[PDB]
Amino acid sequence: GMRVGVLGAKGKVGATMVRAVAAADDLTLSAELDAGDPLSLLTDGNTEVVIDFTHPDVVMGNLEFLIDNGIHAVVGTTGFTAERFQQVESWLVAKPNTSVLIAPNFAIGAVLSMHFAKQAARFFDSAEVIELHHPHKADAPSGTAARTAKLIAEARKGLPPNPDATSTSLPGARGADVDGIPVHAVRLAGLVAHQEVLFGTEGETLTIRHDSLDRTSFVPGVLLAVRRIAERPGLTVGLEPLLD
Amino acid sequence: GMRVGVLGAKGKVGATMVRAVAAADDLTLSAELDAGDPLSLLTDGNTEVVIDFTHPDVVMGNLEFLIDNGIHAVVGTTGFTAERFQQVESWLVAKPNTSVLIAPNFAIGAVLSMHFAKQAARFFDSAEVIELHHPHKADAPSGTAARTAKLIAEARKGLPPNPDATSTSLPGARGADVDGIPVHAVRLAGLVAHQEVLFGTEGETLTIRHDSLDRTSFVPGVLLAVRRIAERPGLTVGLEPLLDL
Amino acid sequence: GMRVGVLGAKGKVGATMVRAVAAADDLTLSAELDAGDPLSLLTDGNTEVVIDFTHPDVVMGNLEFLIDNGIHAVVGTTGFTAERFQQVESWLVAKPNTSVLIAPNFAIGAVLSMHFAKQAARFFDSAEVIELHHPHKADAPSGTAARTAKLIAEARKGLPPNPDATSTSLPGARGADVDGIPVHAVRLAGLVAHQEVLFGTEGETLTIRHDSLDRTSFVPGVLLAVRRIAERPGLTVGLEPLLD
Amino acid sequence: GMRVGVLGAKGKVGATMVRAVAAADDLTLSAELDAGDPLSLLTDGNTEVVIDFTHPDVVMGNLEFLIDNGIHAVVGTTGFTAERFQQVESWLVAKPNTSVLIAPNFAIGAVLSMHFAKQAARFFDSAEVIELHHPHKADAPSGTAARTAKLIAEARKGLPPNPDATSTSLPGARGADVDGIPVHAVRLAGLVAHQEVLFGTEGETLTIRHDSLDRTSFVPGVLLAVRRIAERPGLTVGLEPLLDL
Ligand SMILES: NC(=O)c1ccc[n+]([C@@H]2O[C@H](COP(=O)([O-])OP(=O)(O)OC[C@H]3O[C@@H](n4cnc5c(N)ncnc54)[C@H](O)[C@@H]3O)[C@@H](O)[C@H]2O)c1
Ligand SMILES: NC(=O)c1ccc[n+]([C@@H]2O[C@H](COP(=O)([O-])OP(=O)(O)OC[C@H]3O[C@@H](n4cnc5c(N)ncnc54)[C@H](O)[C@@H]3O)[C@@H](O)[C@H]2O)c1
Repeated sequence: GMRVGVLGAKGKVGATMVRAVAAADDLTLSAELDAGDPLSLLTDGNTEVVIDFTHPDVVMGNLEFLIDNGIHAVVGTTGFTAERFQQVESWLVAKPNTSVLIAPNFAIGAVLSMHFAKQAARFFDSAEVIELHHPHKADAPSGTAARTAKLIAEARKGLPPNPDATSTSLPGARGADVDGIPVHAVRLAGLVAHQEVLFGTEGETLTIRHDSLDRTSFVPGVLLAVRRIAERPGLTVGLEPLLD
Repeated sequence: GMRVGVLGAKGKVGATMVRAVAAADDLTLSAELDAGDPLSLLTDGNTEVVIDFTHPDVVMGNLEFLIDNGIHAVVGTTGFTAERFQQVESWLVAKPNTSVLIAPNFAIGAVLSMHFAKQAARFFDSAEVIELHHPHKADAPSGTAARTAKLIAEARKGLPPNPDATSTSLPGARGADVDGIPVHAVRLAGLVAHQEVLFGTEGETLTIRHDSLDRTSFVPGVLLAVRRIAERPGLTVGLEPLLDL
Repeated sequence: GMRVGVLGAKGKVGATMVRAVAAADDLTLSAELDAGDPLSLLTDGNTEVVIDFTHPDVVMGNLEFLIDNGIHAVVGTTGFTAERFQQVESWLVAKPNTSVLIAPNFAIGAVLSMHFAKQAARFFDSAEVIELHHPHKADAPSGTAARTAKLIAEARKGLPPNPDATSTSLPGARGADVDGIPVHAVRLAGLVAHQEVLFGTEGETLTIRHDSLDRTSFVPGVLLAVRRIAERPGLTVGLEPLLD
Repeated sequence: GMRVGVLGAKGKVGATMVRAVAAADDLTLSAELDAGDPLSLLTDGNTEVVIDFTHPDVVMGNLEFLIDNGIHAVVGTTGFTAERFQQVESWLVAKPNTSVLIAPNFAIGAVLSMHFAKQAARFFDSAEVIELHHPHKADAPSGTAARTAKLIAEARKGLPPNPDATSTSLPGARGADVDGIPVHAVRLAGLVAHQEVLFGTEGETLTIRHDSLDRTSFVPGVLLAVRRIAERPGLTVGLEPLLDL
């Protein structure tokens, strides 16, 4: 059984992961840190892997310590840039046996969904994204939808644009344009989080739908990442490569 | 056994209805007119009901003749304004046994779907419409989606608006506003014509989806209208009242 | 504001309805009874309407008292037969101003869904039902699905059967037969309760889908019934007539 | 620029592929054979690739000739057993530059859908397949659904079975069992061919849906196979490996 530490243990996600690690028989909780706890608590407790959902301003310092001490890191904290990835990559040159996974989404369905979308995108004339959320959601479209449409568009570099004969419309009917890909945002009481990618070509359509029916649906992807992170030395960006 | 005439018999929809009337055992084709044929061909053939898919510039003159001679009319021709409806209603006062049905949708699935949407609308916090069509379609949103959202909005008079906390958006993300109801138009190769109405309230959602997989799916609604139109004297707007719901 | 009592106040549903009535500004909780409390508590507190989710063995006695004292009843308790409806009908002859609503389902979406299904059934060649539930569900198909298929079949009396050319099949592929209507039951981790009715005819299909994303989704139908029950004197069976 | 022959040129699928090859600018029709035409017509016309949709009783003899003369083969003909596959593999050892693709589905949407299903299968507690077809369909479940469920089951070797507390059921409610995966077959007028794979785990679900709205939707997959088959020497089973995923 692996020894797992949690950074950000009192936060919304951290406290959830503490409970998840305690429930899982194969993972033993080795340390549980929040703000102001020294990172040496992780080595004092023989931690092998850490789950980090902290804050963009502290995650770089934490990562330096972790990599330095041979502690694998599963990181959900956001605010990662190209420069930050570089820096992490450089720290790992010194520590070739250490694995760091930095991912913006740990829901397995969402991760598979994005990957399927990217793989299918080149074979169809048309692609559109539809996302549906509860009406308390502030941003339209969602981050996941906009990220998905950007991947689709990138996979479609050098294909013709979506065919569209629209010559009379009310404004807004055709959705938002995200790198040439229409994205539609439905806001409906009674929903949680849902996303459909639609692909079409004469004669056939393909749809990939992800439905998240509770806020904690990301937990198994984080546990999966903890159980597998050591299979890939160095930096992995996104959960997809651990899934393979 | 009914005697049925078709006006617009060489058009896309007219020629299709000619074939449909000929196939149906209980309906006899009595006349088949296109542009330049005199309307007296209808009475020379003892027409009881006419199916009219012509053009907004000729339908009012055809209707006057039909109503005047007691010939029931099933009309799919568009461009009908509130004033034109009022005018047809006024002609019928003189001819109280004549029936005229004017309808923008004859597909039974689409008609049912609109009627369900109107009935469900008062009972949910949220309503939205999604329509999906082949990418050769000129208008967004479609006439059917816009008409549906208008019915939903009318059924929701005096309820709060759709709840929406959206404070950051890219333009167009939330669709087009049709009388307070968002409408989203997907344009996708490989589709024909598709519409979903979504209703929601905390804890549950209800969805009504109509899929039309061929362009002639409207034919049974028109035949149904022809078979039933005489049951309702006067002007009927929309196919729903003849459905006997 | 109406004065509402709850019978079965300590039960799963009752305790939920107590909270719902207390939250609603227009409804004032007048009495809150469980097993062993005398029904005179309802009249002592000037109750106008009672919500009753008790048990089939006690609901008939409760109903007699309620009807006798001019207290409208919204009843979710099950185990109602033709004889029991008759008996209720006869008690109401004496009390023509009293309203009693007995309903097997208070989720508005489920009630509308069944009604739409019944109204559409005669216009299509084919009808099938698909229901999807979490895998902890004991019964397949669900009660709602089987009830829905029976209504569809009744609305289809005197039409031809569903066309089906199936001549080679694995057994079970075509679902369960409920009065000539195929019903399919999906059991999937991550679902709550979902039902689709599918109708088809050459050239077109119509689908009516109900999704319940939490166990308390019936609450607004019960509150709706409490707010409207007085609009119909006598016995109403099912929530549909109050919706109209 | 490739020279493409069609075997089975008068059949339903063969005649359709003849027209598709003629329309494509980069493929030249080199020969067009039906039953009773000698195979030497293929070599007399300098055929590089053949599309074969014939009949399980003739395809093995055709394949022998093709492989022997270095002609790549894209084969949609069914009735291929494990032993026949092994036999084709054995012929190709002698002809290491020849490529043969044998595939039960050429619709790109269907092929992708199966591949996604296989990739998602290990990561969810539950998997089920729903297929929907027009009511003239003879087999339930369809070959595609059964093949899909078999792939899912194989990807799930060594995981627990689908959780299911069902203790009371009407027969058939839970579908057909195909290697531990429930498959449900809907037969509905107005449909063509449709398949959904559903995966679930506490808190989330993932659905992959393929809709084919016409019977010729397989044509681009066959053309894609013809254009790429030479990239993979030897026997390829299924279209997926040529998709370059
Ligand atoms: N990738 C994903 O799937 C995903 C999903 C949700 C949230 N997030 C991200 O994860 C992060 C956490 O989200 P949250 O909602 O739980 O935030 P939160 O503010 O509720 O929790 C963060 C916790 O980290 C603690 N913390 C801060 N600095 C620390 C340090 N140096 N050492 C130990 N603990 C420290 C804080 O005291 C706090 O308790 C955010 O950056 C958010 O954007 C990612
Ligand atoms: N129609 C619907 O939508 C729907 C939905 C769920 C449950 N139900 C039905 O409603 C009933 C209640 O369900 P539950 O899960 O809350 O059951 P429960 O056993 O949790 O609650 C029943 C409560 O009623 C109380 N009770 C019994 N006799 C009483 C009396 N004479 N006076 C006052 N209280 C009394 C019990 O003490 C208990 O607390 C069941 O019959 C069930 O089948 C209906």
